[PDB]
Amino acid sequence: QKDLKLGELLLQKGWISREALEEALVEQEKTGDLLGRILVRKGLPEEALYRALAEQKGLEFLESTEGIVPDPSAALLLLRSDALRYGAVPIGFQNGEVEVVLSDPRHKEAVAQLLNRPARFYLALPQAWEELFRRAY
Amino acid sequence: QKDLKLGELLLQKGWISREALEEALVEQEKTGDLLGRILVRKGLPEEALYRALAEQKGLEFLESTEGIVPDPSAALLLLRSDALRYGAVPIGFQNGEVEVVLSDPRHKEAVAQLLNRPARFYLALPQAWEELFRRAY
Amino acid sequence: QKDLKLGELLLQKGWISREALEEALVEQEKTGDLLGRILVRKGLPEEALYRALAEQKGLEFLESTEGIVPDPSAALLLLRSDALRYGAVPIGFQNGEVEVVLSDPRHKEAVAQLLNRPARFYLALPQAWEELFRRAY
Amino acid sequence: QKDLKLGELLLQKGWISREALEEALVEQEKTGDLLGRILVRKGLPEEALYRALAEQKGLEFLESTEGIVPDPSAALLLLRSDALRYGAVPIGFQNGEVEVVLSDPRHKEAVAQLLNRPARFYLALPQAWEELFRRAY
Amino acid sequence: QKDLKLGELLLQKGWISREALEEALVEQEKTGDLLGRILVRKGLPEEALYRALAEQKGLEFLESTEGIVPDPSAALLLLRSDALRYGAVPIGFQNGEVEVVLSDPRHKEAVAQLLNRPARFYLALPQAWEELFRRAY
Amino acid sequence: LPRAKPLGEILVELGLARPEDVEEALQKQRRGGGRLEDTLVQSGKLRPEALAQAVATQLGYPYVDPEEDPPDPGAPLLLPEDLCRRYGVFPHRLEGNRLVLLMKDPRNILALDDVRLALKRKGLNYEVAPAVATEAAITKLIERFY
Amino acid sequence: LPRAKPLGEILVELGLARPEDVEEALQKQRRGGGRLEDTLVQSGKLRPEALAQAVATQLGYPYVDPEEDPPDPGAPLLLPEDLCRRYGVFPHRLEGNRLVLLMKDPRNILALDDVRLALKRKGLNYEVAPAVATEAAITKLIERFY
Amino acid sequence: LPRAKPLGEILVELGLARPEDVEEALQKQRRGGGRLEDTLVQSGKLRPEALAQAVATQLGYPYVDPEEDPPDPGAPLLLPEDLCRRYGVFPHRLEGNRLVLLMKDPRNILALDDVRLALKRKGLNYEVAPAVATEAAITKLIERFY
Amino acid sequence: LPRAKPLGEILVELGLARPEDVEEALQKQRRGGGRLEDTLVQSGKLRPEALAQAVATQLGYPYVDPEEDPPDPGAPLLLPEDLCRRYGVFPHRLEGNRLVLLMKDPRNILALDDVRLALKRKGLNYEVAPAVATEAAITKLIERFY
Repeated sequence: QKDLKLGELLLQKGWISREALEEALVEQEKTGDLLGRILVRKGLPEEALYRALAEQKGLEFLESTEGIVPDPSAALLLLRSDALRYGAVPIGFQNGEVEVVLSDPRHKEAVAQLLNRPARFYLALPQAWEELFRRAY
Repeated sequence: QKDLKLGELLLQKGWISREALEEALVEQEKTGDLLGRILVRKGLPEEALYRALAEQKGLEFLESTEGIVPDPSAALLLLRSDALRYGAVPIGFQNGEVEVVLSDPRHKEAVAQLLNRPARFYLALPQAWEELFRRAY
Repeated sequence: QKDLKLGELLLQKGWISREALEEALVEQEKTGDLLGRILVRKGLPEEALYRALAEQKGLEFLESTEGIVPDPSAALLLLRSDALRYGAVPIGFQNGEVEVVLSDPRHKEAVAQLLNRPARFYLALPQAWEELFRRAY
Repeated sequence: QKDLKLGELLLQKGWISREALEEALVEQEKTGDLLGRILVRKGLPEEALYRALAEQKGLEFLESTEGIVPDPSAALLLLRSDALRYGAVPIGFQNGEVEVVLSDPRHKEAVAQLLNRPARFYLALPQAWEELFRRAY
Repeated sequence: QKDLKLGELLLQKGWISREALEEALVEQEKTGDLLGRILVRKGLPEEALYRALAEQKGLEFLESTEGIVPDPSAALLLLRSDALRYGAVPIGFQNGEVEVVLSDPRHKEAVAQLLNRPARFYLALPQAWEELFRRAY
Repeated sequence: LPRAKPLGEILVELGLARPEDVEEALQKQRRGGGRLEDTLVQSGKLRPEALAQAVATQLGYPYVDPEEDPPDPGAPLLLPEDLCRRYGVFPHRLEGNRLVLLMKDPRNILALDDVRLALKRKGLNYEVAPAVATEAAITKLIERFY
Repeated sequence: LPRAKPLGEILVELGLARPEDVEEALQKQRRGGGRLEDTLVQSGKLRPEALAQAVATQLGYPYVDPEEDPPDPGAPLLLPEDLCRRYGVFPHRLEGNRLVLLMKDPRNILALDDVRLALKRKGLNYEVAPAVATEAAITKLIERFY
Repeated sequence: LPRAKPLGEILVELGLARPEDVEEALQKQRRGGGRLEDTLVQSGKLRPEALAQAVATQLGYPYVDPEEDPPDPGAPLLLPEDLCRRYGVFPHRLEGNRLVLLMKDPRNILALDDVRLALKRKGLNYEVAPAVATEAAITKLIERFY
Repeated sequence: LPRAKPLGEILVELGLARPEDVEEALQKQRRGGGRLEDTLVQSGKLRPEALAQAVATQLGYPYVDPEEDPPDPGAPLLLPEDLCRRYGVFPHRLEGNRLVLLMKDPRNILALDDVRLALKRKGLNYEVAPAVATEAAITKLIERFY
């Protein structure tokens, strides 16, 4: 449950409206869905989403999946539909950590999925992750 | 209970009217409440007091609560309606030690609170906290 | 399960014939033995596999039976026939040390063998494994 | 436990007839006795053995008792017959190791002497041990 | 029990007759009294003893009780008879430093008496050391 | 750093300078002689940290925080403090010919040529990856490691 | 930088000293070579903190307590120990180029300039962001972080 | 020496390169005066795959990934970084007088000669116990230790 | 020194050589510039192990194996690494003004007199007791203990 507030930094950066923050936040807190993830589509542009998320969480922004190729084994720590809900895909293993290609770091319902490993967190536009979710499982 | 002469340091550092101290000290000596929270409003600004309270415990006084971001997760269970009255919140984890920011470290029962992580204690003003907490959660 | 596709590199590098890859790869999914090991002698000079392992897996690049010394203290840990299919001879022994030298650390059917104690992987040929087992097993 | 090939220095350094090694090696291999004491008298001079064991086990060859002076810390409690039959005395200290002079470091009943403390083992001839018998106690 | 052997250094520096050594060792086992204390009387000329002993333990080769004054509190710790077979009445009595001036730090059975706390050793002539009892108990 | 999205595109995405601000500031350079990214800080439209947001956004790079991303110990020799101050950079992970840059100065032409030549002078072939770094924090990474 | 109202009578308005005390001390420093901030202390007229506080009011640089005001360690490396002791100053938060300089009296322009230059030779172009403190606390802070 | 089976044509014979690439490499000979060997890789004409197998084929070498193979930390000092990176080489485990030198092309005799001399003037007795690997990965490995 | 018997000739007495090997190697050193102690094996006649055991024997001293015999650290610091390397020697037991010097060639007076001078600078007025070892073993001893 930690970042420099999902939604809030996006608001501070001029990426979202407060109202978008709150709609997206309510579903995050209420349904377990996600504020960053929901904010895009509710008024937030995507690179802008990711730019704040990168600063909110400490994420390394990524490219499409012709670059970001999933891990034959780690990818199954979060399946396509879990990855979609989560806003993430698990890739790799180094010094105990799995990389997480986020769309949104707060997954209230089950951020624990994927994080069956210690992890490093990454970030990018949903086009990339959408294909990656399908590639993952 | 005890510290490195709260009241003498307050007078020396230009923090209190001597009046604040003698009333507040006697009140501690006669009631058991503590000099720190007793001194403010007796001829002592909260800023002036908390700088002294921290100094005299080996703890540190923090910047305006406008900049002091509450721990994003702990705050979910220490919401505006809770946090405003205490005047306190633990913050992050400075690698090995959380900044437990209190409203008065002379109270050992205060340093006990919010102590869910290895810690050092820090201190910030309840009036300032009310504005932050009102804003934040 | 995962690596830089152990044994396919060999085709790219001219290390194996196309036919070696196609047969060994069918056998890989069909039998559980992995392409890396399966390819040897399918059109794959064994050394070339070690060039590929040294590259695709990163195992310490060691030598043939005229290089690597047999030692039953460890060789007796794994059956010669399965070990030859696995691709390794465990060699040497100190209370705190065993070396395991392996041609296919992808082997979905049995990759986890031998390195279950103060040991790590090194890289060398089946030529050596069979002779080193016969010389010490 | 590793060594630098007991028996090989004896031949390679011109210390033995190959016969000493082969007969002795076979007895180690077939009777279970240890190659060190087995080798001497098989075509191997006692001096020759100890110089090979010294190098092979990372140990040191000892000269007569003008050199191998017993250590009274134990030698005055030690029976003269222990100095003789194990061919051994625990001596002084270095780093944390205490020296064990031995009739044969491969002969673990003798290396056992001393080992309340870490040790480097040292080596000598039957006459060194009979002279040590005569002088130690 | 470590030393350069009283009786042997004594013979080496012309300090004793050989017979002093041999008989004193017998009395040293049969009565259990220190060899050295016994040697003086069996054929050792006083100083001759102490100089050998000081070599044996690496001790300061000292002057008399004019300067080396005993401790009567410490003296009464031991039966003077225990102290006499021991070979010294103690000087001082620190937890990690009893000052002792023994007539024979080599003699393994009487040397084991008195030191309820370990001693730091120094050594002079028997005239001094017997005077040490006259001056304390 | 390489050249890509033409600053106004991303300053707008980023909420750093609106299409209107990037035009006004650019008009300043009719005598100033600089680039959009320069004029924006000269004109007070952008903070240098805003330019940092732009240099990575331009290329699709990460928020390499100066206080979080490891300053690969050989990297400061590759891209010297002098270089670093000129372009608002700090070298990080080295990759053979390649270099990750903690960075401020967006697109430009000079930043490419000069960071590149200032790098070849000492080591590698630039082949760089600017990443967003707040300038105050960039300065600390530079000072702490060269 | 700092510029200032007279310490002289700000102390009077603050209820710290009489105009007689501040002028007397002002005439002392006129010949002594020290500052009014020192002569009020030396003469027993005012406590260093009283003057420090007054200086905050005098200049617009709030009273700050050095023991806790964050002495960002980089700042001590940026502004040397002797340079600190020399003026009764201590460097704190760094921002871009900006330096919070906690001073016994931030009116000490010599310090500000010598510091400006010293900091620049070590890393920053300055822009003091001054504050004032009891010199003893600053001194202790200098002892604490160098 | 070394002799055996010339790298240029074998890069091609392996099915990993064209005779046209040996010739363009040879064009570097015509435009520089080096050998085939050298130019096959230095001018970038024959495929790295061709070189991975061919260099290995010409004289008899292993091929290994430097990022993982035990890059003996003392060995990097055996060949100072510029005398290491310029030739695409990296010192791995030492074997007494011998060095496991990992190189982009252990048959590139010009680059190899500069390195060999460095591995005797700065290094061991050379007595190489060599291996082949791409220059990029080798360079990353070199940078990690110097 | 001591003057010594010829190495090859002591090898003859030991059954390790023919006088033919001694004189032929001797004629080689007369032109080669090395010593008989080197040419018995450099001329391809006598085993280097034989030579190693035999030189101290040639002087009346023992064979001491460098991988066994304790290189008492005072001794390699007594006689510096460069100086040891220079003669193919390695220091061992110390006593009074004494030093056991384990040499590939105990006859080598360059060591013993340059060693003398080194020992004297340290505080020992020399009294070296040459002992002989396999050159490779002392090479390793030299590599391992300064």
